Amino acid sequence: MILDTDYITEDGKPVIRIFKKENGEFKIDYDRNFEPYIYALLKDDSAIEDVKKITAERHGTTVRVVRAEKVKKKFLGRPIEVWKLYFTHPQDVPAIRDKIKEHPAVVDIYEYDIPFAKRYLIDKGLIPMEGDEELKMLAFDIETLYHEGEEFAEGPILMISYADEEGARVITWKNIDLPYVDVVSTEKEMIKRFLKVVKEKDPDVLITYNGDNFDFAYLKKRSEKLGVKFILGREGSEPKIQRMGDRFAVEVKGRIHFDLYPVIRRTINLPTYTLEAVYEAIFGQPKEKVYAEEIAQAWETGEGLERVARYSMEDAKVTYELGKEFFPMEAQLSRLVGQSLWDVSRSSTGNLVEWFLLRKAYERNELAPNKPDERELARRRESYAGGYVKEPERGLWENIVYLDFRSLYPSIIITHNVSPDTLNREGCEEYDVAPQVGHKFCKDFPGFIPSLLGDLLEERQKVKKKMKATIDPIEKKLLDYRQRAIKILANSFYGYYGYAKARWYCKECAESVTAWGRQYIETTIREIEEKFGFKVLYADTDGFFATIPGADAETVKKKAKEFLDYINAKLPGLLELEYEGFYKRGFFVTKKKYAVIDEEDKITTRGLEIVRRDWSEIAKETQARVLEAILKHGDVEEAVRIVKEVTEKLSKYEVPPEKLVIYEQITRDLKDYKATGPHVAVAKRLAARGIKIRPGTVISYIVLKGSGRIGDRAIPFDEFDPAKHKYDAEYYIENQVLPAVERILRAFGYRKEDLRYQKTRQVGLGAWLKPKT
Repeated sequence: MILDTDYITEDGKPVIRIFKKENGEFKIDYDRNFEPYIYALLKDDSAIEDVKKITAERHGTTVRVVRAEKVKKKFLGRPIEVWKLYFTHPQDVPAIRDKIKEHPAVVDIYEYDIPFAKRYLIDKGLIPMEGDEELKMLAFDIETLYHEGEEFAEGPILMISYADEEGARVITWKNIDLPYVDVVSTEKEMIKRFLKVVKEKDPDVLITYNGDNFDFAYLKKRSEKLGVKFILGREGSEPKIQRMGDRFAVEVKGRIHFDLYPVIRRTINLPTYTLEAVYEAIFGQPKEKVYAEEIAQAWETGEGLERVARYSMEDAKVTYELGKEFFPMEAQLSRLVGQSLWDVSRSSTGNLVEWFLLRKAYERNELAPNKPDERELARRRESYAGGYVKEPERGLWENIVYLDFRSLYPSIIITHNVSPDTLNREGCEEYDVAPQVGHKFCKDFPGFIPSLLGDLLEERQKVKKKMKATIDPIEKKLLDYRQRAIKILANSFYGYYGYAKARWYCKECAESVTAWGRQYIETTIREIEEKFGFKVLYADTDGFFATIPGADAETVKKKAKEFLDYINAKLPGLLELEYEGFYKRGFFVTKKKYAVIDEEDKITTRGLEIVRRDWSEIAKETQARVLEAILKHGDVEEAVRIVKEVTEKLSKYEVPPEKLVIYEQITRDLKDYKATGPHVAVAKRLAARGIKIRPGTVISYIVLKGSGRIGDRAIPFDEFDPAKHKYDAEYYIENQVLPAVERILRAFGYRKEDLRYQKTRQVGLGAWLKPKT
């Protein structure tokens, strides 16, 4: 299968490179005959003779149009005739571009900024990674000594750990005796060793968590100092530190640097993307806890090195796991969009759609619109949105069903043939009118995107069909991923329409789709209420929760499914409402905030869980415990009593201190946080330890009863000595526990003052509450 493509330049001529792995064998194919080009729409063909002579300079070398060829294409649903202008090197384009475009007979140019190595995949009709070649992967992580106040990588790498199917290990130059640890003499031999292992294992994939903006840059700066040639690429080249947004991204020629960060930060979303938090959100299991202080302690004390070496092998093992978890999925997106996994991996969904349309545009001979110039980019102001939102019936309800539309937006885009090339077409004989903004979309001819989406959804339904009939759980999961990639892509079109950098950008389309969305959801809610006696408890954009007051659970389910048949028979085209599931109870705080429980006693919440970077078990637990009382036991009063007891136990120091440990990923040097807060004290505590914690790291501390502002005295959990150190109950009550439960109970008529008894050392200072939460 094709892994990736690039090109090198020999004597000013581009040579495309195709990295492959066929029959478990690596190989690099070359192509010296691919010519870069652009299209030019002229007012009159006679101007081509002028165009064919346009010239530009490039490092003293004269750049010229190598050849012209008039071709017929489709653009904006109307046939168009433009000239395909060829050149020698992709980099000549930018230099000759502006001049050609400046010619009076040139209406304008197109497809003049599509990267050569991608243009190649699209044009040559190649698809990265088809088949199921077993790819060998490898993850790694490093541990470093922070030297606050100095240039990047001023301190040394103490450990380099990695993991794969053959287990995990740790290479280090510190004094350690563990079966999985390799002790070398120096940071230098450590790194070289690490480089010998990789080249040894010859993995096709290198897995890391945020390796794009740290690990590779660190390994590079250290190897630069220690005079080590940081070679990892099958090519023999060092990693390439290409920059993207305000970030960077590393690429290893011949292999695939799969950085889990961009990917995971794309799939799910939750507060703090610490590898710790992330890991658990994906496996519903705890990862071995972090001890940034103990690690830094091991560096200076030398005591605890065994435990620390164990933490690194853990980090690598976990990382390889997250990688063996997300790579399959990403592989499918890559195959679907038609670009490298390296690219698809670090791409916004808006750009994912873009490369898909470009590939389709080629296959269907559709000219691609250009990207918006700088001023146009200004003109494309968002601020517009608006899905149907119904203020919830607060309180506790039972026998609830969740019903939602099947791919609401795509379905709308398809059935109403919504796209730029169908918008307000002159002399249109058949058209649908957008509910709001009243744009007219022609139906005399299927639109470019609508047609594409339509095929996509049909391909999804088809793969699902084979998935369910496939008995082998192996190919089943494969088809499963294929089916999910399509979902992810199709769900990205609505967005793409209003995406500023979009070639096929179209505000009218986005607005109309949103407008149709509201109408359908509104139409469906009227029916279920007037014709079926349902009570819609909550609704948002493409789905709603409903019940039948006083009705049996079987009745509600049976009635809801009878409603589906009824309604789907009235909805136009692809618009369809589905039974998402059943819930015994659920309650709605307010729009976007709710909790429900299925017949498996599983609680799904929304807009209720944790918020910031500083959480604790005591908070996690108490909230969970509150949701259980209300939804499992169905007793709002047991929940309030639970908060009050936890409050009591905290004021009587009867709460175990390890449930009070606060974990926080620092975003700056502790030494430099606001004067108020525990950070400064912790910093000074660690500094006495001679420790310096690198921002981004996860700190573990406890707030104690001090002699100043509450929450201002805190120490790392390490130094917590029960006999000499007592925690600030007021801080855990007001800053942690209560804010993690105050909104939920407020929804049930309970004011803050009701969650803590009258005489409970109350300090009447709800100032400790999490700021602007």
